[PDB]
Amino acid sequence: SQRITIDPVTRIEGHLRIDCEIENGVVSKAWASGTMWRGMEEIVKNRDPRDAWMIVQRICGVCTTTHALSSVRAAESALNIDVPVNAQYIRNIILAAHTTHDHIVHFYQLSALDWVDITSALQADPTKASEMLKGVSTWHLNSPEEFTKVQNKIKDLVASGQLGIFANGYWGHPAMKLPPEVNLIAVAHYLQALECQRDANRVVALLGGKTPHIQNLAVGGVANPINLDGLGVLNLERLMYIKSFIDKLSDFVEQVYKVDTAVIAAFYPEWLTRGKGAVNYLSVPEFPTDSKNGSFLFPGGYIENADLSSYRPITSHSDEYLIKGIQESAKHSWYKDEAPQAPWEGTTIPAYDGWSDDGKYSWVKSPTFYGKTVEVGPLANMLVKLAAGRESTQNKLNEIVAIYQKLTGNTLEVAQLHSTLGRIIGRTVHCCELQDILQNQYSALITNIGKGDHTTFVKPNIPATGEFKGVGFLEAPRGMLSHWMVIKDGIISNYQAVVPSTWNSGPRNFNDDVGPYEQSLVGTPVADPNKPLEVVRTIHSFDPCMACAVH
Amino acid sequence: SQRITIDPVTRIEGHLRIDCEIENGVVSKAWASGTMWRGMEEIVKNRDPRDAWMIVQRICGVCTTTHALSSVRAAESALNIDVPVNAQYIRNIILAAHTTHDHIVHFYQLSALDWVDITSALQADPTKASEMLKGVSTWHLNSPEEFTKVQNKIKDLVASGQLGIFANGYWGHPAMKLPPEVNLIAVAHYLQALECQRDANRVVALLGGKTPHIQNLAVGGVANPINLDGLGVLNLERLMYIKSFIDKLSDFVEQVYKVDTAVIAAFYPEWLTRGKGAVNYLSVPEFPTDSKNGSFLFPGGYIENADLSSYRPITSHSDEYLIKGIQESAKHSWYKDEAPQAPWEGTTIPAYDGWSDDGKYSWVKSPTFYGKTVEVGPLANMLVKLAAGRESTQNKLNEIVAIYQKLTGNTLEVAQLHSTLGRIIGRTVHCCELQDILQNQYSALITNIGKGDHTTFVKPNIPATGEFKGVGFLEAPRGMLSHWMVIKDGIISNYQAVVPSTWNSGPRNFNDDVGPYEQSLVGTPVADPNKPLEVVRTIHSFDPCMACAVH
Amino acid sequence: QRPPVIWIGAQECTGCTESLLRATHPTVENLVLETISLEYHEVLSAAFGHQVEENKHNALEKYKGQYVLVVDGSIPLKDNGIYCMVAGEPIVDHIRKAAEGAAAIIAIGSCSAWGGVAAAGVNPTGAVSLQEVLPGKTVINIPGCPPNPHNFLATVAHIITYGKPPKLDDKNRPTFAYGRLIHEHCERRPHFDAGRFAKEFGDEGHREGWCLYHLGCKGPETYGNCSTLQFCDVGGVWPVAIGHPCYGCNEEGIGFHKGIHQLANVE
Amino acid sequence: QRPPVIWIGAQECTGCTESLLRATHPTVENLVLETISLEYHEVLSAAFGHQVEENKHNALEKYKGQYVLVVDGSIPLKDNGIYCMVAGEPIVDHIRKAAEGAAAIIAIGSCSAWGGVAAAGVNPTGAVSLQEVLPGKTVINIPGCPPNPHNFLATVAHIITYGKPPKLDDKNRPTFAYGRLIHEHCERRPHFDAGRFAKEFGDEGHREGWCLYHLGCKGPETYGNCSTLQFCDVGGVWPVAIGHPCYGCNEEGIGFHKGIHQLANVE
Ligand code: SF4
Ligand code: SF4
Ligand code: SF4
Ligand code: SF4
Ligand code: FCO
Ligand code: FCO
Ligand code: F3S
Ligand code: F3S
Ligand SMILES: [Mg+2]
Ligand SMILES: [Mg+2]
Ligand code: NI
Ligand code: NI
Repeated sequence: SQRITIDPVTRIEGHLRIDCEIENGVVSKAWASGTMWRGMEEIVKNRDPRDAWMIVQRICGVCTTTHALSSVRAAESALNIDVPVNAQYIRNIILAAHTTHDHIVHFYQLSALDWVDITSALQADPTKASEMLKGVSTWHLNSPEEFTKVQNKIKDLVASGQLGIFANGYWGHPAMKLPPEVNLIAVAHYLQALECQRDANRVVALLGGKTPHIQNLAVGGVANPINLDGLGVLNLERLMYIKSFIDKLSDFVEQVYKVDTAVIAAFYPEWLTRGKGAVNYLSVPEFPTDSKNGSFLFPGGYIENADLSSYRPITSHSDEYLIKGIQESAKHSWYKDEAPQAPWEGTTIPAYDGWSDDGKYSWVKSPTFYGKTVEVGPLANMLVKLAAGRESTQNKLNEIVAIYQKLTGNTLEVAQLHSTLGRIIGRTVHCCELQDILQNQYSALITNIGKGDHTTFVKPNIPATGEFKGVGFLEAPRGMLSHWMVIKDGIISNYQAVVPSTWNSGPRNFNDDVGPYEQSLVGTPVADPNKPLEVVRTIHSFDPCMACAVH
Repeated sequence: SQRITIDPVTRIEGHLRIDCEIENGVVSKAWASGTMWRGMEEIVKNRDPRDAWMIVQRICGVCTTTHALSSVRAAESALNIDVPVNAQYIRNIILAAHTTHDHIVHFYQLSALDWVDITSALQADPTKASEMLKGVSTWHLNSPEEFTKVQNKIKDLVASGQLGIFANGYWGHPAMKLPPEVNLIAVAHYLQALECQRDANRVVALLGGKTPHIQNLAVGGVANPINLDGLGVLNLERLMYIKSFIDKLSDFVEQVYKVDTAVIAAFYPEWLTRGKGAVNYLSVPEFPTDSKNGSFLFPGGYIENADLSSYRPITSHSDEYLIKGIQESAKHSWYKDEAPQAPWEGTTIPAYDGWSDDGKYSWVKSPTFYGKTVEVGPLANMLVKLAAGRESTQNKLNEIVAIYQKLTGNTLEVAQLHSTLGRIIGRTVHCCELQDILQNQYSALITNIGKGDHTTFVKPNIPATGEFKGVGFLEAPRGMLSHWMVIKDGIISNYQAVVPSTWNSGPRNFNDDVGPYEQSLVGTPVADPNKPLEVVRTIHSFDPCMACAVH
Repeated sequence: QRPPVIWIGAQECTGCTESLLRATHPTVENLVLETISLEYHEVLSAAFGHQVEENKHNALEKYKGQYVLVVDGSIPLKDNGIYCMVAGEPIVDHIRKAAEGAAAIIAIGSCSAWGGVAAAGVNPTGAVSLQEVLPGKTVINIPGCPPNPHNFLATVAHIITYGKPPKLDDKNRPTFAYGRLIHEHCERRPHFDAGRFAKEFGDEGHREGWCLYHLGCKGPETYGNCSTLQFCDVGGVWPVAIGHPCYGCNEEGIGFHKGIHQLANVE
Repeated sequence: QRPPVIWIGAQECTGCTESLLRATHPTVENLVLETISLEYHEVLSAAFGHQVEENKHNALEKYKGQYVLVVDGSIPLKDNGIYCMVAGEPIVDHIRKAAEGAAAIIAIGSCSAWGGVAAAGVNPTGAVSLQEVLPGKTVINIPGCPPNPHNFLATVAHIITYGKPPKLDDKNRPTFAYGRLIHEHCERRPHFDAGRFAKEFGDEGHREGWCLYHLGCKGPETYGNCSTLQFCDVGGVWPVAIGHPCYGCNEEGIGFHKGIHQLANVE
């Protein structure tokens, strides 16, 4: 029996502490704690509704774009503004390209080093490594020569004695199961992923004005001026440049990231039977394509007790059933008001009193949906799409399963997706489907401009009296995001963000029910309590973002 | 005998006609003809000496940069101006990076389809093609997967029925000797070459202000403002960016271009025994690194009757022996004045009278060196470096020979370099050695700026009376270039360019001696006189540039 | 099927073709494999001589009314066309023949757009523009020496995607690229306004990125997109940003006529 | 051996680290493998928890007097520093400890340079700048939200290659990046000078690329290189060029203080 603390958890965004009780070599109880707060909700209060997005985008630079888009959607909701369709195409391209960068970096830069042993890659035979991928991937950069070059980089770094950020990693740990060759393949793909993500961000930059932190939004649409014949504006040449980057993303996503995902499952199949965080899942529909903030390319919904057959679809960001269900509690958080609060009536009054196992232990609030704990993010979003019968999602999951089948002789059932690996799989499936979103929306934009529609912005009016409440939903890389704005006498009187990592990372709730991170850890085997790699494996699967969770 | 005409010769710069008499399937006599003239020498006359470089740069856009640099050197010569060493480093980087792009494009885009049969590539086994390169190259993009993708690109093009620039090629010609697999490898490399040359021109652009046609020179130095701490000028961030592209060139040059050159020689060894154009060779030293227009990184010289042991070194661009030896004749060219002319006294008086086998047949003049015909360009520059005992050149040639010997069991001797393949080899050696020039000169620049030297420009004075003469030499991608300027009463009173393809492509001279192109073709076997691929193979080895030859 | 293009070079230096090798959207490989079918281009053609001339004749027939004709270089009229002869005929005859069946006709570069450097000075060959030799035809002019290749490629793409040319100015130049004076969209305008001028290359003001008007900048009299689209897609690269004045290469009567250091007229 | 770097994040959003992932000269992979030894960075480190704090302590000792310390985010002083706690201790303490042995100290981003968004409004956590936490130390400020990553990387490179920081202004900002007002090197200055203003996004002037002053552009009161160096190295990409006014994110008292559409003071 013993108590461990993992502080800092690295290879996430932000500041997280994880505590675990270990009994008989298995985690029996866990605590998740966000250890930094800024008070972004209070910072944005009393300002013009139009200014909020530029401020609140700074909730997070990893999931840049997301809080900007949710904020303008929230003001647009309060104000009853229908966004021009060209502005929707542009917003959608940005969100899809951003999310591509985000998921690739998560799988490689943030998560791979939980599963991959770089020291072991030094023992690999590069020709055997390449030979292992024959008939498994068509990627053009899996040669023995590529792998030898990558192995020599690792050799040179080790030889210099300055391992820096690769130092004191979990090399030789008994939970490291990859052969030398597979470790080497992973490091080569880690480096290749950096090129792909850079291309995805060039898409974002050409529409956003830069990234991180785009600067092309407005309450009412976008700031991009569409004019095929204009000098210095969004013309056909600039659109062609955007397209040139969109086209560079697919091969890596399909032939490396998608395949790696199947492969890690094949080597670590025990991780399909652990890390279940919840039995309820929520996602919102995403990528609106009509003139009235609807006709989403991706579907949303709510799954209760893992029952896909009886899930509830969500087709509208104005769905009152979704809106009325959401509350947050601060019973076990460092805020004063503890009873569950609907976010339009939310407060964020700090009340730090130090850590207590049974009291307050986190700056993360505890969200519920009609009083239940819910997992959000790519596992939720994939399960909802499967529940909806979305053929694209089924088909993409089936490709990953076919690779897994070929390597293992076993198949993967939906029951096995409620797991650490299933979570990873939903993320990869989302990244793959996002490449068709990009092609679709680029084409829709070109076609619409050709019909003579260059409209991008409708100037809002904000009544100087009255109180108006708006909510902006967005399916972010880490799950359902919502910004809740109350306007009174022309200014923001309340602003509450309920962020996807709030749902997953939040501490025990008003009824002391356990959040997804904390639940997911129960039952984790921990071979060495001083080096709890297995705990970090499961926590990384949720893609924590603590600037997001706490704000 | 049979008479044939090849007009236009394609896959060159500019407008070239080649005629041949063929006796029993062997070329017995040939004629080279530049068929387009602009009169660039006259266009630039009667202007301020400072303006010449911007105008005469437009002699050619393939060898962009070269005429600009020679022109400023010529005005500097006339005025007795010593160029600041920072200006030399910058000119040097531009010329070396440009020439990298130029040579890569010549081997792949211009020349490879003489030797490579795309139809045959359709029959290749991509896996076998990849296996042929094990232990022959370490290039990372020689996988069967890369090769299959390329093969499918060819397949898709053929199946469209729109072959375009690949239509009516010499597919199945009896002089095509490569196996299917090697044809497929060459196509893959042709496409990869395009990425590498684009990176080379990014170097050129960041110093030149664009390319084609740089815009950063001046009589007196360069227009780049060196200030590590300045916004909007050549600061450390900009230098770092330059370096990032310099670093991207070497692997393709060494692992692809250098290797393909050896391999082509291995499959076509009879091409080591034909295409000798001359017995005399000339090159000028290049890449000055002192404050007095000297201390060149590459050596120059004159080889007479192929005797490397008795060659004459040229170490200065003010060498009187070099200067006084150069003349041009128009006896068989469409100009009025026919006796050999020193270029400071040159005329260019058009006198077109149509084609005559024994009379005038070209817009190219006939240059001589002390009355002899001379080949210039990479064969000349390699042979001079070998005569000088330059170890870098010796070693690089030995690397090519080692690959050739691995494939064939045979070595190459210097005698075999006086040939069509020797000329191609010389070009490749040059491209490889140029990568070290780039590293050397980037490091020299960073070091010099670090010592507190930010100087880049010496403002000239130009006497308003008097007549004075200058000559600017440059070792261009195609060979020794010289621009000859006479200034009288402050304006250009004569201007004569003697360009490398003028030496090589010029017609029979005042003594009816045959120039390099015409000489090189005697003995060429022609299997099909309707499709004289063998003639074009030899002509392309000289990298003709007719805008250059004629101006 | 891909839209066909026939490219004929007249008194060209090849810089306008070379511009395509710097392009990124599309790259030249994607241009020729995906975007268009380049039916004739002597710089890149596998075929030569009689074979490439047969290609041209076959394409001119097969694609009559459908191809874009592109010309670089000037057309020399002096002495009955003999200053540019291809396959034994004046280039002006090749161009007029090909123009007969063209769907659209583009003069890429200053030489074909207005005569350019080849028509400067005494004009040794009587070089003229493409529009001059095709009086009955609307020639789209894409000037510059050479233009940014996307000035061309996005013009072609507009024809392909939307079925007509881009909007043109009164010199038949695409407004997205030539619609504004360089000086009316130049980042050194604040310096001009303040009287902050480089006087010599390498002086203190030059080394601070000040305006290049007193070095002879022709931005005040040259239409183009050099300060915004710039060159080579690496960011920050155009002549003025590198430290050298605009020479006016886009603009008839400016580039190749005025000296580098001659002052521009300001409107 | 590569020069050591210790990066500590305080009240950061991670956007300042994420800028590195857009960098090209060097790329983040070349940064960490070739240019520096990144001895501590929580976002990329293999080690976590106890193991990573070991790495940090070892590195602070081993490289005493040699490492560059980099901080992103503001440092919250309210209530004894408990608004940012790492390994059970206030981040202000981690930062002051690491500062003791640093060869050079860099505040990357507006939050660490001057407090930024985290210190704005009522400043719920008493967030302050890195320089405020380290009164006896020279802190190099690289502001922006986030800066172009090369504003940072070329500062580090100057330290490495030439052995001293770049030249700095009176706010300790490198002059190569922050030496000039955006409006004193903005390509839309001609439009400003002529009274050619966008009045609402999507209007006719906006669609011609006119000046954004009347939309609230803060270029007249913001020092930076956003109009020249721009972002992402693709060419032509900064907020104004895309169609939106500068918000003043570089500049204390402007960004996160003034409304988007509030007008700037013009000098
Ligand atoms: S416009 Fe310039 S680059 Fe194009 S052909 Fe004429 S001289 Fe050459
Ligand atoms: S004169 Fe030239 S550098 Fe100066 S503002 Fe005008 S275009 Fe720009
Ligand atoms: S400066 Fe901006 S991008 Fe950097 S930590 Fe602060 S909010 Fe994030
Ligand atoms: S107000 Fe803004 S857009 Fe207008 S010139 Fe100044 S910095 Fe440029
Ligand atoms: N993705 C993301 Fe960030 C979190 N959690 C948001 O929203
Ligand atoms: N290289 C080149 Fe052009 C030729 N010939 C010049 O000089
Ligand atoms: S010389 Fe030409 S390339 Fe642009 S900067 Fe001036 S129009
Ligand atoms: S908002 Fe910031 S990124 Fe530059 S354009 Fe303005 S200083
Ligand atoms: Mg909240
Ligand atoms: Mg001449
Ligand atoms: Ni986030
Ligand atoms: Ni040339």
